[PDB]
Amino acid sequence: DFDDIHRKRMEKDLNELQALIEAHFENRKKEEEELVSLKDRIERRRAERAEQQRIRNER
Amino acid sequence: MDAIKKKMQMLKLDKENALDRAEQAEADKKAAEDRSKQLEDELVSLQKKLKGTED
Amino acid sequence: MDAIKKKMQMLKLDKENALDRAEQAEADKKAAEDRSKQLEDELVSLQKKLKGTED
Repeated sequence: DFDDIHRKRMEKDLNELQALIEAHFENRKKEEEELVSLKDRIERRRAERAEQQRIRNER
Repeated sequence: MDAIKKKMQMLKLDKENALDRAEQAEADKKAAEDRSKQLEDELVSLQKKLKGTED
Repeated sequence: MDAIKKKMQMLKLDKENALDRAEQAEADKKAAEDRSKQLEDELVSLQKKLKGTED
C-alpha cells in the first residue's frame, strides 16, 4: 500500500543516512588519526627543541 | 550527529504509523460493536412482536 | 551515552504498544462482525416464522 512504499522509502532513507553516518565516521576518524600523528610529531618537535635549546644553554 | 538523527526519524515514523493504525482499529471496533448491539435490539423487538402476534 | 538508549527504547515500546492494541481491536472487530452476521441470519428466519404466524 501507500504505507508499504512509505515504509520502503523511509527504510532506504535510514539506510543511506546510516551509510553516510558511518562514512563521515570513517572520514573524521582518518582526520583524527592524522591529527594524532600531528600531535606525535609535535611532541617530537618539543623534545628536539628542548634538547637543542638545552645544548645551546649549556654552551 | 548525522546517522543518529535519521535513525530516530525512522523510529518516529514507525511510531506514528503504529499509533494511527491502533486508533483506527479501535474506532472500527467501536463502530462494529455498536452495529451488532443495535441489530440484537432489533432482534429482541421482533421477538416481542412475534409474542404479541402469538397472543 | 545515555539519552540515545532511553529514547530509542521508549519509542520502540510505543510502537509495540500501538501494534498490540491494534491487533486486539481487530480481533474483537472480527468476532463482533461474525456474531453480527449470526444475528442477521437468525433475524431473517425470525421474520419468516413471524410472517407465517401472521398469515
